Amino acid sequence: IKITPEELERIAGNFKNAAGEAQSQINRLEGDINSLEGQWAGATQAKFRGEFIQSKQAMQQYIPILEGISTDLKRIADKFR
Amino acid sequence: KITPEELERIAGNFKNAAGEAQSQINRLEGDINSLEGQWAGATQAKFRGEFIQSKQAMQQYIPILEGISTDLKRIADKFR
Repeated sequence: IKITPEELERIAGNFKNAAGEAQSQINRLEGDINSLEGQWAGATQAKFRGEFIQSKQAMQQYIPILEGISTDLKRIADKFR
Repeated sequence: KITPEELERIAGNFKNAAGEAQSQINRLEGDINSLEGQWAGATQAKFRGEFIQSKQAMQQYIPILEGISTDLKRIADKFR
């Protein structure tokens, strides 16, 4: 087949949606973490130990992946110029 | 060992990385959009390459992004 700018616009929209949904969940999780700061004392610490481990591992590994995306897209956008 | 404070700074960098990705897709989409008016008269040949490349880049990363959402969502759900 052959690709039109209209076709890419549709895919781009899906990309924005996928990226925005990720942003959404990051904000949701950071809010959760943030709300714990005031009460990070006794039983609270033990209760959320697992979630904290999971959160650290996921966020840490997803950072450079996100950075690879923006780097790739930047270079491609640069090309269009 | 892990505090909400350290998770906060990590989360901050994560927000930044995702935000920068969203910035670049906005850039690229703006470029695509601008091509539509002069498309019919343009010479597609020299655009084919970057079209194919940009299509691949987006298509391969969309499901990765969605997976990230679903994973973070499950984690944030444990918080309820």
